[PDB]
Amino acid sequence: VKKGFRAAFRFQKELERQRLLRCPPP
Amino acid sequence: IGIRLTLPPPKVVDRWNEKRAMFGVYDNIGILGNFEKHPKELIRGPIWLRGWKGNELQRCIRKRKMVGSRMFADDLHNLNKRIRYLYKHFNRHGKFR
Amino acid sequence: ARNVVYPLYRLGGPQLRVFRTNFFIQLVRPGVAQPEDTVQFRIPMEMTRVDLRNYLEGIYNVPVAAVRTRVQHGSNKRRDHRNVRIKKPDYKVAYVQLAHGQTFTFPDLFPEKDESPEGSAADDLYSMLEEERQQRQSSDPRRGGVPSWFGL
Amino acid sequence: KVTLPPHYRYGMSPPGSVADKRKNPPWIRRRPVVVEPISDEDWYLFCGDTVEILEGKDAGKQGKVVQVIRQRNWVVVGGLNTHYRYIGKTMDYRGTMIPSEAPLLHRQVKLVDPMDRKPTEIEWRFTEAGERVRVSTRSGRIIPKPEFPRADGIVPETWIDGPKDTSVEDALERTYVPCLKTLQEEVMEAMGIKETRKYKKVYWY
Amino acid sequence: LRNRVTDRYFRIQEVLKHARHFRGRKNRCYRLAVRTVIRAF
Amino acid sequence: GADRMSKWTSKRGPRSFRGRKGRGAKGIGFLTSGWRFVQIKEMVPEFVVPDLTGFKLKPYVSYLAPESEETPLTAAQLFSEAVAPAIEKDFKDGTFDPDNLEKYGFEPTQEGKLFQLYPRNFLR
Amino acid sequence: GLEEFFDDPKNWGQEKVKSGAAWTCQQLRNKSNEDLHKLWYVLLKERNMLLTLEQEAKRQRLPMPSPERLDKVVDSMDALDKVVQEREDALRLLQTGQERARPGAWRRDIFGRIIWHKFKQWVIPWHLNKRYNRKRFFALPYVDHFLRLEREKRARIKARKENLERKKAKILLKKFPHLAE
Amino acid sequence: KARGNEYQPSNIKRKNKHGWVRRLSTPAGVQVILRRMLKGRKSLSH
RNA sequence: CUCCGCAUAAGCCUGCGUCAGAUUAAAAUGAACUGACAAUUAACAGCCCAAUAUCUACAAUCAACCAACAAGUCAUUAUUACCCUCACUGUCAACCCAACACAGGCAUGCUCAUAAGGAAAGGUUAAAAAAAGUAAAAGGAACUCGGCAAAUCUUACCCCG
RNA sequence: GCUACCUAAGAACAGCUAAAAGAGCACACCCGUCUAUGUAGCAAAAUAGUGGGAAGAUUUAUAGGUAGAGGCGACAAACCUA
RNA sequence: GCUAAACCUAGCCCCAAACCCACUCCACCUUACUACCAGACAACCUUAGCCAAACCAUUUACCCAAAUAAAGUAUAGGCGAUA
Ligand SMILES: [K+]
Ligand SMILES: [K+]
Ligand SMILES: [K+]
Ligand SMILES: [K+]
Ligand SMILES: [K+]
Ligand SMILES: [Mg+2]
Ligand SMILES: [Mg+2]
Ligand SMILES: [Mg+2]
Ligand SMILES: [Mg+2]
Ligand SMILES: [Mg+2]
Ligand SMILES: [Mg+2]
Ligand SMILES: [Mg+2]
Ligand SMILES: [Mg+2]
Ligand SMILES: [Mg+2]
Ligand SMILES: [Mg+2]
Ligand SMILES: [Mg+2]
Ligand SMILES: [Mg+2]
Ligand SMILES: [Mg+2]
Ligand SMILES: [Mg+2]
Ligand SMILES: [Mg+2]
Ligand SMILES: [Mg+2]
Ligand SMILES: [Mg+2]
Ligand SMILES: [Mg+2]
Ligand SMILES: [Mg+2]
Ligand SMILES: [Mg+2]
Ligand SMILES: [Mg+2]
Repeated sequence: VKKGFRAAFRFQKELERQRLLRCPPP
Repeated sequence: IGIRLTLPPPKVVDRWNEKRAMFGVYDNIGILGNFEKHPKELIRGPIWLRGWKGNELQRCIRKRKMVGSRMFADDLHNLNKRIRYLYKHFNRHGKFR
Repeated sequence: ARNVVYPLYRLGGPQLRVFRTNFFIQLVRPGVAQPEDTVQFRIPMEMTRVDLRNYLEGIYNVPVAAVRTRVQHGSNKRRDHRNVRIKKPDYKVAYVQLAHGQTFTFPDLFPEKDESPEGSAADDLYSMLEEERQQRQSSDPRRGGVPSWFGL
Repeated sequence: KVTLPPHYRYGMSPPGSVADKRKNPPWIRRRPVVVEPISDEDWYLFCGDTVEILEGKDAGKQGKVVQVIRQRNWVVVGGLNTHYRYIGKTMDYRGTMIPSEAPLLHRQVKLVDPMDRKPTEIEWRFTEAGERVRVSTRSGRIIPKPEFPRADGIVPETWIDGPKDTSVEDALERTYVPCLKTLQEEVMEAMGIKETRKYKKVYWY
Repeated sequence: LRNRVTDRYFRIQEVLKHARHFRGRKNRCYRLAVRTVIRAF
Repeated sequence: GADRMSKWTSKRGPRSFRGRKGRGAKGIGFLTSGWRFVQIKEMVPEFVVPDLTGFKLKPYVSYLAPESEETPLTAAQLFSEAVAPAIEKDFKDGTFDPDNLEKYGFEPTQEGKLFQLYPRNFLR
Repeated sequence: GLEEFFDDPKNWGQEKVKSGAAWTCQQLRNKSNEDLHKLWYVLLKERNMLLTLEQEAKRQRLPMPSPERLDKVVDSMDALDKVVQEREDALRLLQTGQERARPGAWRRDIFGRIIWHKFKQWVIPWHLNKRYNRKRFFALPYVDHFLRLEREKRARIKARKENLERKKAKILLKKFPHLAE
Repeated sequence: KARGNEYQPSNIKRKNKHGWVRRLSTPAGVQVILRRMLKGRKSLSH
């Protein structure tokens, strides 16, 4: 495990965008 | 791969604990204390590093003459080898002469 | 005795005697066919056939005609999850033959009739399981998987 | 005997059981659970003792303590904080559903005063005879250690001596007379053995 | 103090997004795509 | 290709090795000329087994018994129980001297005894 | 006879066999040596019947009826051996004053480490023994460096052990901060 | 010819060449056992 | 088919015995892998000896003729001391050294062709090239650096040693 | 524990010819002449056939000895754990 | 959709402080871990070289009992390298 918070937070945002594309909301 | 999938636990820091609230106190013990004490005497750590600064070769040379008679045999042998390697690098290798 | 120092003997010295012996022997069932008079034991390594005779005659009042011993190797083949060999302890086997024509047959120490309990046993948890298991019935094929609980 | 790895995780099932072996094989290595250190003397919760649940699915309920696990500071109470699990299942039969209790930390329970059925805090003290006991802070009253059946299962009040069980009158009879002789010498005089030969001296080195 | 690159994933994705429409292994393997993305620009 | 991390035993080695190594059994004699073994009756441990007839004690003890505390026996505890009473009586009688210590039970030496205490020459 | 190696015929096949408690060391300090020498053989015969049953249960691939019986007898056999040895040790201190029944001495081995040498019984004095004089009880000066290296190895271990314990305690307050007191 | 079979086991030769008694026979063999004791070898000698 | 086989020594150390198996061999009966249980029993062999002095020219080879050199593996007496006796250990296997369940390496006795021990073909088709063999018209070294190889069963000479 | 040489005490060598043999034919056994095959193979030097020797300066099991500024060597600058 | 991916503990490092240092029984220098028999063998002795000198041949720093400073000074040295 690498220490840091900026990259993990930035990676969660890309996952959300990916999730929205796969399952777009009404 | 190579990046965590979850966020790490929050990094909670107490900016007003004893060590942070009282940092820097008694740094002017000499100016305001009639120079009875010197700020370097407030430094704690290795006895060969208190109030002193040098490069690795200077640090290694200083440690060997101050605590070298108390060092473990394996650690002392490695110290002597480190001093030999550093002596050659600093005095024989480099870009400038 | 084992794990003890033996007093050294010299010509004309006292007889060697052990008042409390820590030798512990276990009678075992033979794996292969043996004569009727023959009996089989598992004894410690330090024990001798001469001791087993005097040990049996004195403690158990059993006359023995002959005693034979062999050392059985324990496999050191088994390995653990760290690939380190596990040793099965080596043990000594003794074959004893009775003296006056007596015959010994290993008894059945686990009779099925005795093992079966005539007296009723009513474990609460087991009764709960058995009752419920019996009452519930398999799904009727004609029902087609429709929940049966509903009376409607 | 006992074979516990360095960081063995204690659980509801006892060590050495078939369930614990499957759960905790020799090879696994898990993060050690952190347990607040509590002196054996300070521990105040014992089996058979009523306790009130402060936090959980069913708070404010009082129940008897059936089991305690000191290694993890756990308290198990019957019929409270219980989930449901199918027991005795098979491939064809779904199984029987039963309520299974979940362990509670010593901070999620609170002892109750016998006089008033309310949660209270207790501090150890000593009586006149000197026997140590636990006393409630508010409305201080004695709270004796609830009697609990022994682990082995033997009930002294219902014991029947068998054919290989020595009697109380024969196991407490005193027959020893302090003397200056060893078992060897004292037994040879009773058995009747006589040995006139002497033991020649040896060298020790 | 030991420092390690924690965001190397984003550094290579800004190169591979320009190689998605390429053919072969130079559309997903950084080593190969970087040399063809640089030629495209 | 040898197993140097395995217990060395009489089962390993050539014929001369396997006959010279044992398993821990004490000897009961010596070898004479002709490889003839001579057994010594005094070297064989004799089992001193008592008569167990009419013996009250049994392998187990009933649970209906008190939980008496443990008081390990000490040398001082054994002196006061057995030796002290005889000394007190003679002290009151007025006839006590160190020379008679052997009469009280004291042993000046261990030689000339069948069961010596140090170095002990008997089995458990 | 050979009927004492097995349990009462009626008990064969039963899953439980009631048994009493194990002899305690204090209950045996009241019995005489002659009574303890008789009891040793009563427990010995009960131990052999339990070892014979334990082995036949494995042969038949079944569980032993009451395994605790064997544990109780073993505890009684050890307690009885503790009492007798206690009386002999106390009797040796009074007549001789020695704390050990077997002679010995503190000596340095060929490797330079302290060891307690237990003496053996011999027929000839030590200056005539061929095999005893080949053994060395003294270390030469080429051992001093290894003794220090082995001492420094133990110090490193003991230092990691002490620093680790301090760490656990410092990490044990982060989650339970009410332990400051 | 074909090589690789140089090891022809003999327990006598093995105990006489690298055995415990021969190690202690010389001061250099005692230092061998001391180095293996320092490193933590499970086997000090044959 | 029989390249052997049985046994001993050496080495190895439970390594195809029973039960069970989700493991395994090309093979979801077998098993050398896993778990449990069992097993090799001394008469063979190993493990020996009281002291001091003293004795010991004449091989072996069917050892008799005979003939040798390289000149050989076997022996006691005197005096003293010495009435208890069958312990301990090895004993299994399809096995060792070669990283392998390797066409290699491995002492001795018996068997000298077996009374023992084994199976070259997973099935099909029957192209090339390649490998190992058999037969071959007429000719018979014209091949080739060379009669290599194969077949056959042969003369003479030279150099070097 | 391979190999080179040595020490101690052992073992093996059919049959035929000549009967004298560091003699010949020729098994076991030792070696490895030529050819093909094999070349990450059965094999980190092998297989098949053909060959040299086979009562001697022979082959061989066991234990021991010589150790790197060295040893050993019927000198191939051989061999001393591929 | 598979194969996989992801984690936070185990403990470790550098200092400070403090000198350090065993045990149930039994076995263990002979073939260690081997109950039991006539012995007399005994320990000490300059490190060298790589390297640097652009080869090399004299020479070439290696804790040695107080941090600092005196001082890279006196001095040594194919009076070169360097010490
Ligand atoms: K430089
Ligand atoms: K094996
Ligand atoms: K091969
Ligand atoms: K056959
Ligand atoms: K140069
Ligand atoms: Mg035998
Ligand atoms: Mg014999
Ligand atoms: Mg056999
Ligand atoms: Mg086939
Ligand atoms: Mg085919
Ligand atoms: Mg073709
Ligand atoms: Mg033709
Ligand atoms: Mg031509
Ligand atoms: Mg021609
Ligand atoms: Mg032509
Ligand atoms: Mg030809
Ligand atoms: Mg010639
Ligand atoms: Mg060889
Ligand atoms: Mg010779
Ligand atoms: Mg011949
Ligand atoms: Mg010839
Ligand atoms: Mg010839
Ligand atoms: Mg030669
Ligand atoms: Mg030449
Ligand atoms: Mg040349
Ligand atoms: Mg130079």
